[PDB]
Amino acid sequence: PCVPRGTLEVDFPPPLYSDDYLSQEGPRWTP
Amino acid sequence: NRDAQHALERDLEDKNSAEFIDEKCLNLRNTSDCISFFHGVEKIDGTISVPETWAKFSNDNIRHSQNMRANSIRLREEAQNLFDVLAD
Amino acid sequence: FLLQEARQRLNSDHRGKMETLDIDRGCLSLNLTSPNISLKINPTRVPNGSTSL
Amino acid sequence: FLLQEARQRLNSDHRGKMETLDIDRGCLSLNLTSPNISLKINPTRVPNGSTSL
Amino acid sequence: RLSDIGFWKSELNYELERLLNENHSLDAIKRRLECAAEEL
Amino acid sequence: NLAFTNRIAETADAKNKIQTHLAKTLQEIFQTEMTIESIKKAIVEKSAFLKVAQTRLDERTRRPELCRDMAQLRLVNEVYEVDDTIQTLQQRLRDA
Amino acid sequence: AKNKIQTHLAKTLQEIFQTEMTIESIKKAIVEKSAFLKVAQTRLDERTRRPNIELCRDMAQLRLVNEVYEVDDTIQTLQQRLRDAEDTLQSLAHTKATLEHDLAV
Amino acid sequence: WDEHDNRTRLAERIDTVSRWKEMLDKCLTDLDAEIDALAQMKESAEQNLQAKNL
Amino acid sequence: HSLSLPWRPSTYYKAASNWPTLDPYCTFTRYTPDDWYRSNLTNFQESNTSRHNSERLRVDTSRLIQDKYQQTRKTQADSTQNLGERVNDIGSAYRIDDKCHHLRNTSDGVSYFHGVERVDATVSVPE
Amino acid sequence: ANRAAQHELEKDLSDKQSAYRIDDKCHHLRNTSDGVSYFHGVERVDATV
Amino acid sequence: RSNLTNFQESNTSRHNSERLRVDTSRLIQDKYQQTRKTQADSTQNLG
Amino acid sequence: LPSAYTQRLRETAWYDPIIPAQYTDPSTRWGSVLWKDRPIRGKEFAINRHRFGVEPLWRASDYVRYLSAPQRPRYTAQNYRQWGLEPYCPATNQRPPPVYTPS
Amino acid sequence: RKVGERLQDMHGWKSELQRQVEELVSETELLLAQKQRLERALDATAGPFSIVTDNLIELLKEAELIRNIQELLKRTIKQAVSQIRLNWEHKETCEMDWSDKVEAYNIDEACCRYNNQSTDVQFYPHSAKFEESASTPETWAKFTQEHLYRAERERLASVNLRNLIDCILQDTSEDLRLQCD
Amino acid sequence: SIVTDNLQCRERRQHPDLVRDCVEIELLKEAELIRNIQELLKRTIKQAVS
Amino acid sequence: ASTPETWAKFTQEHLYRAERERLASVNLRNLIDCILQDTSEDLRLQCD
Amino acid sequence: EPAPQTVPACQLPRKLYDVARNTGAHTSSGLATSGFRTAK
Amino acid sequence: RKLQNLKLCHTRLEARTY
Amino acid sequence: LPFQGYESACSGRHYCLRGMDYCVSGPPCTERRLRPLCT
Repeated sequence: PCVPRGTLEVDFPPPLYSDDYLSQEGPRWTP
Repeated sequence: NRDAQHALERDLEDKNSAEFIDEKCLNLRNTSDCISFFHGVEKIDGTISVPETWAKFSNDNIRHSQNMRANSIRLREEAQNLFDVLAD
Repeated sequence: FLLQEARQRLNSDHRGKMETLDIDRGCLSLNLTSPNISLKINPTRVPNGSTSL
Repeated sequence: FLLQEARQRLNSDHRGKMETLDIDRGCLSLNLTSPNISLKINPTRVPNGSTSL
Repeated sequence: RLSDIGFWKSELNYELERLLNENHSLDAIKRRLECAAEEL
Repeated sequence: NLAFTNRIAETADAKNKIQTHLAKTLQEIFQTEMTIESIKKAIVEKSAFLKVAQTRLDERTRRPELCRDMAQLRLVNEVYEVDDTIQTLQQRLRDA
Repeated sequence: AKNKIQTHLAKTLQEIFQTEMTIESIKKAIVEKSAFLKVAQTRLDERTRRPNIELCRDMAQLRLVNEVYEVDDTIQTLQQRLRDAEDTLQSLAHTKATLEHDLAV
Repeated sequence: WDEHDNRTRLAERIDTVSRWKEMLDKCLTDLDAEIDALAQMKESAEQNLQAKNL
Repeated sequence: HSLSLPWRPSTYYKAASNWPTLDPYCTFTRYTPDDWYRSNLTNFQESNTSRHNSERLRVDTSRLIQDKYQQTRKTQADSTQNLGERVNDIGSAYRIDDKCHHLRNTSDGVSYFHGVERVDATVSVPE
Repeated sequence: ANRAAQHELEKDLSDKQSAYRIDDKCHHLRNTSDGVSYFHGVERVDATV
Repeated sequence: RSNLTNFQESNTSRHNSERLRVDTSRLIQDKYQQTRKTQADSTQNLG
Repeated sequence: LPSAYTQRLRETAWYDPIIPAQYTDPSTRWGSVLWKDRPIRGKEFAINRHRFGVEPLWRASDYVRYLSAPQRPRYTAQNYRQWGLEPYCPATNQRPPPVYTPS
Repeated sequence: RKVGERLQDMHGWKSELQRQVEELVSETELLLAQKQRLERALDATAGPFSIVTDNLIELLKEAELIRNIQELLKRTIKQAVSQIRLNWEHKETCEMDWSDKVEAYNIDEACCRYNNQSTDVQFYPHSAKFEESASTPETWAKFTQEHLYRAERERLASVNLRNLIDCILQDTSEDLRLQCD
Repeated sequence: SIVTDNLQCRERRQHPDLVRDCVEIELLKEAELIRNIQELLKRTIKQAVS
Repeated sequence: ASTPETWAKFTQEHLYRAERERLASVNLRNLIDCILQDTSEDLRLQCD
Repeated sequence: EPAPQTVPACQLPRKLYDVARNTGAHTSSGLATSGFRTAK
Repeated sequence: RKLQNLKLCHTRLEARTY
Repeated sequence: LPFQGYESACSGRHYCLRGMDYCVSGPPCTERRLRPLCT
């Protein structure tokens, strides 16, 4: 639309799932 | 480095004392106060610098301090390498 | 296994009820001089779901 | 002009009550196995205010 | 002319502060060297 | 002359009402600025809560003993609630 | 072996402290840039209400339109550098945790 | 027992200060509303002083 | 498009303020008293509505900030209480459990650790 | 005819003075004056004649 | 081996931090001077 | 604890993988409706429109400064009826200019 | 004749605006159905996890794959939710534009049915509001064209998301059955 | 409030006496100084709280 | 635990940070009294 | 059971407080006396 | 355990002096 | 095994999935296959 507002504390702290997918390892030994 | 810093400080003071003067001369439009006649300033010039020389003097100072910063950085990294070899 | 299935089904129903509450409260809060107010093409239509009481 | 001074005094008292209630809730929320739990220097002492009930 | 002298003044200020922090780091390295030399 | 004095009265009335509405709008502008500043401090303060929760969750992966104590569940839930609170405060900042 | 771990840890400490100072400076920079957009937009807004023939496309109009776009570009560059700074600080924190676990053993 | 009794003491103190705060908030809002009403009345009297000039 | 000498761009200004994807408006001479009355009425009503919107927003913001403050404080206190209560349960895991418990919000060393809540590498149950 | 030309002339000077007031306020509008604000979409609005 | 991997990771992270620091500072001042100059020219055209 | 979190405290696994419990968090889980009000001049910009009945304008005693008449708290001493003092506002040509009565 | 040609030019864009939202609704329904499929898929993968945890290299790998599959399905569910919200927003923007078009069409249609023999015409006073406007014909066309283009872009993004939905569901299901075998 | 009252009352000066004088300049500068000094005191109080 | 050098080290660190914040608070206390006098004198000059 | 160090040493800079002027950040959105600033 | 309770009461007394 | 995507085994298809983004690398997903051929 137009020029966005040049302020922080609106998009600076990112959403938690704004990061990538990392396929994690988890349990090494049997539970 | 301290000599270069002192040169930069002198340049800062002499820049401030001219910025204030010309800013005072800016707000002197007309019908003001302390306004007094000075004839004969048409032929008197007395200037010592040219704008190109004036800019290149400060560029000389900035690049000289950058050179000394590069020398200081090189001395710092060489000191770190000496520490790491002499520890072993 | 059966208890987990029943929990999943009740979970889906709870999502449904919460969404209906949100939509109906938002519909109730609308009045005149509201900025999302407009006409629509066939708002009296029945969608493909069309569940009775 | 008189009402503004009355409003100022009421506002100061309300601010005092607000942050007194905040520090009192923080004091109540403390219990055992907390990081702030330690020994103090003259905790029993009578303070300078000592404004009774 | 004011705009020009302000630009030059700001650049000079930045270079002065960089030289200052480099000098402080160099003095710290020298003091650490002297401590290591006196330790032996 | 009667028409002129009538029109002058109408214009003076309009100017007075405009000045009153302008003063009230200015006061409310100042109040909304204060509200926006408070929302900004709130978001900056919750960021620290998220940081301490995450740095508590990280260091407990070094246990040789590596247990699912429900303190870990508390920490995961704490991260989720703090993030959700930050999202609502950001939307509030948008609307303000 | 452990002395090198301690030295690397101390240097990581200095680097993460200075990275925190850098990202605080980046925040102070992007916060300050808002007022120039304030001034440009409130200059552009009040010049829309000039009288009939006086509504003229002066070169100040085009300059003030360019003002907003260049300030916006500066703000976007600063936001990208903020994200890069956060990523670098995160990597530094991970190296801190790894060196602390190494010094524990 | 004495720790639980101190629970009750701190809770009742909190309630007392809370209700002070609530009725002082009512007083402050009342003062604001009355200040607005009297300022409006003073404005109307002042604008009625203008109507004695014609 | 022609330049009428009484140029009237106000309606385009309002439409551009509301919907801002409008193109630049670029290139029967006098109003009625009813237009003057309606303009004054619309200006006053617009000011009243704009004031009421932000007055309505302020009270909800004032409630929401304190609600979030209390909720996050209670959650953080719950977490540190339970971690110290695990510390009491233990008394190498003890070392880092105490260092986790003695870690407030200001603290000494704190950093973002993104993606830490996803990993659950656990081999043992409390019982 | 002289009066009509003078009137068409004088009604231009009011517009000149109004633009002078607007641009004198806008020229003196530095950072932190008192009342700079944010007008969304004003960088593309152009009602020019 | 593992000590080597840890040391190289620490060195790479510190080098990235330092280069980002100096580039950040240069970027901040470049945008600062540019913004002040364009503000002065914009306030000159109005005059 | 809520029992939904104690399920993770077992060696076997019979729990919902979603960490926020469905029956505790007041937000709808994966809700796709978001009542957004775009700013149109002269109309009502309402926020938190998704909850209207169960959460009224006032729920506690807060000092919100400089508040106009139609948003005042429920029990406040004000002017129910006012002295007339202004029939026929001349600016808008309204013979009973609208007067707000409290409640 | 001029008012009639304006009526035809308005009717064309009005029909286009109707057709655009009728195309957007039918894509939103399929996106909702795929979200429901993801809902049933995330629910269906808890049973294998319970079976594997009851049985507890191959079992640890199956547990690995199960956890990764559920996290991926969760991220994909929120993907679908955000796309649905954007589709609804674009539909509502086109909706408000179409409502404005409808009432302007009705006004101009009533303006057409006027002649000298007709009654219900009056002497309205001259005013500047009769010659004021907020757009030109080119701007009035392009303001609508941008909305239509943005709506088509959003519909294409939604159909790409649905294809991604089907692909990721098929791969996750077949990978889980392969590891179970 | 004194300055605001003086500003509101001096607008009601009659038809040929609505003149920018020394008093108008001094009054506007006084209101500006009052507002600036209020904001400065507020920020200093915030610093003291921290 | 800690060597008596380290056991000293923790306490003089805490003492140093406490003294630094005491000095900062003293500076702020001086600053408020410095600015309030200028506040009052500016108000008096402008009212005159 | 050693402390593993989490901050640098007490080589922090001095905490000096500066008067919170407007500078370029805290500008209000409305001119406080603007109805009285008209042409006469 | 008595000392922990003593410390808890001590922090309660000092927390109300502010 | 921490990597950046999914890395399906029936068909080699790296699913990189950021916030509101996707990038599928492999055989194209043209239509839906009711009987998915394991290749």
